[PDB]
Amino acid sequence: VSLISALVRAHVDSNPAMTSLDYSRFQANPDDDTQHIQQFYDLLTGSMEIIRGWAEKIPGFADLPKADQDLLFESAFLELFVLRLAYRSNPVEGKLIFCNGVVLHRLQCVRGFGEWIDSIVEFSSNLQNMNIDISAFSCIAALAMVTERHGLKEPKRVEELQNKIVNCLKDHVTFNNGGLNRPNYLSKLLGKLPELRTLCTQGLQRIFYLKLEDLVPPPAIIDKLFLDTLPF
Ligand SMILES: *C1=CC(=O)[C@H](CCCCCCC(=O)O)[C@H]1/C=C/[C@@H](O)CCCCC
Ligand SMILES: [Cl-]
Ligand SMILES: [Mg+2]
Repeated sequence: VSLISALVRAHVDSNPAMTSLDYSRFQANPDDDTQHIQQFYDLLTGSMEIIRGWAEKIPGFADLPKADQDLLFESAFLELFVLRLAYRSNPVEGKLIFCNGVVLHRLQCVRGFGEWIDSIVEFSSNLQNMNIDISAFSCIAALAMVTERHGLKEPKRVEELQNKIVNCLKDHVTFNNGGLNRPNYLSKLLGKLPELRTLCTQGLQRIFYLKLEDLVPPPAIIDKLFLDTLPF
């Protein structure tokens, strides 16, 4: 199996299928609930598990020390939640498609996600305007996780894996352009990664707000990851 094939499989097998989406909760025009907050947390915790399975399907990832795996996964989690949500969704219709296949309107997400959902949809729109095929996306997603972080036990190995993925992506882009390079396109593509950082911080801000509001406290796994991430 080629590396890009393995990256595509990791992506496809960790995303809901277009042929089995769940519309049973969707409302194009719905009518503060503790319910919306709870669901917001459920969507984050359900997504953690699926992204963890995705990460374990990236060749080389399971070869890293357990601490390195945890560091990479935990540091990238919210970025990945946003990236994959934005790729899967239908921003023009205001349709968010979560990793379990549940389709919800933007207006349904507003009570749980606050403003952050609006930032997500905007980024989705910008991302989809770039016409990133499945193979290129699979590489980009991997690169949001397989990246330099401070305090890795095997940073050279992470860097080699990063470089292998970058080279897949490069060859893929060039091949799909009939053998000519697209170095500016590749730049714009990799430029989507720094933009995920802002979206991550906005997700942290939402959890911060909900924790302070204290109507529904975050569940232990979110609380722990949230608190451990804080510089204070
Ligand atoms: C995503 C972007 C962030 O702002 C956050 C890093 C936090 C900033 C730490 C200070 C910078 C430094 O000095 O190193 C990243 C969040 C990652 C997130 O997945 C952590 C777990 C989410 C909790 C639910
Ligand atoms: Cl996800
Ligand atoms: Mg403190």
